[PDB]
Amino acid sequence: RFHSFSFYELKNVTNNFDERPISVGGNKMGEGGFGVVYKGYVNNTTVAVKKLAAITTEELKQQFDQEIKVMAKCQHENLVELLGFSSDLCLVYVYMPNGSLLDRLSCLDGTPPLSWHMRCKIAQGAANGINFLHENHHIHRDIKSANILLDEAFTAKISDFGLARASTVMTSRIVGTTAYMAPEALRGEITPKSDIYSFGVVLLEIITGLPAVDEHREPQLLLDIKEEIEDEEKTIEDYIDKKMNDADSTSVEAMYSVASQCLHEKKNKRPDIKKVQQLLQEMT
Ligand SMILES: CC(C)(O)[C@H](F)CNC(=O)c1cnc(-c2ccc3cc(C#N)cnn23)cc1N[C@]12CC[C@](O)(CC1)CC2
Repeated sequence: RFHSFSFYELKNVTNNFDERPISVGGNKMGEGGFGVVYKGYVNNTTVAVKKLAAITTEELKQQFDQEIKVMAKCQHENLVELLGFSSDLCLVYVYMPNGSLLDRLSCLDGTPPLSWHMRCKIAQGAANGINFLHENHHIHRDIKSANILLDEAFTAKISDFGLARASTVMTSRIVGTTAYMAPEALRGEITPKSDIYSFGVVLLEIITGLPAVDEHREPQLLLDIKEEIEDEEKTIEDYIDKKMNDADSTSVEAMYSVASQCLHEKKNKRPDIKKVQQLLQEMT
């Protein structure tokens, strides 16, 4: 199944969890909401380790459990692969050579901008992954561009299943990234339709290249830009990412239409993941 790695083995490959950037000689490639991630070559396998960092110490460990439990039942080309763990805190995965969709849309660390054809394939790959999760009666609850990772071929892979749940119920701990969350999820509802809403936000990020939340931007919330388009003030061509030259207006408007259906405030009128798949497949 999974390999139980040892703590010290992870420290040696991470250069003692060197939080410095790679170009400076460290190992940190990024940080999550609940942990940090470093590169570390292990048995010639380049690997990303997730030293969790808390929201008490118990809950952080139960989410450590949930990721392992979901990753054992859900293997798919559009999901990340859990290689193993270190508990005596750490979750070991196959290193994704191209990081997160969020960082690549912002061209972080100097990576070239994504073309429209890569973005369309990434969206289809991400929807294909969410479809596999929803087919197995699992809800991600944190669909966002930072949790859509990209391999050497820019194949989209959904990651971070610590918040995942079995597949409408209510909870006492509202968790997630608010800039992506559906209104019902912000109140404590758990439904796969929230995943659809959050995927619509990612589709907006893909079209525009704008992060879902930007503190130095007006509007700060990418959702607040859809309404500015909807009330006819502007159009979606005014917000197409300018860091691409292979975008056609017919396909861009098709992905926006998918995003708009996904972003319906009322959840029951949002399409399910299978319909979102079909619409994204029709676009190409
Ligand atoms: C060369 C480049 C262009 O620099 C490139 F980017 C280098 N490769 C990476 O940076 C990078 C590589 N493999 C992963 C990876 C692989 C599996 C998992 C699982 C889980 C969870 N659960 C998180 N990560 N993960 C994450 C990575 N980077 C992140 C940066 C910001 C984040 O928020 C934390 C880590 C999301 C992705």
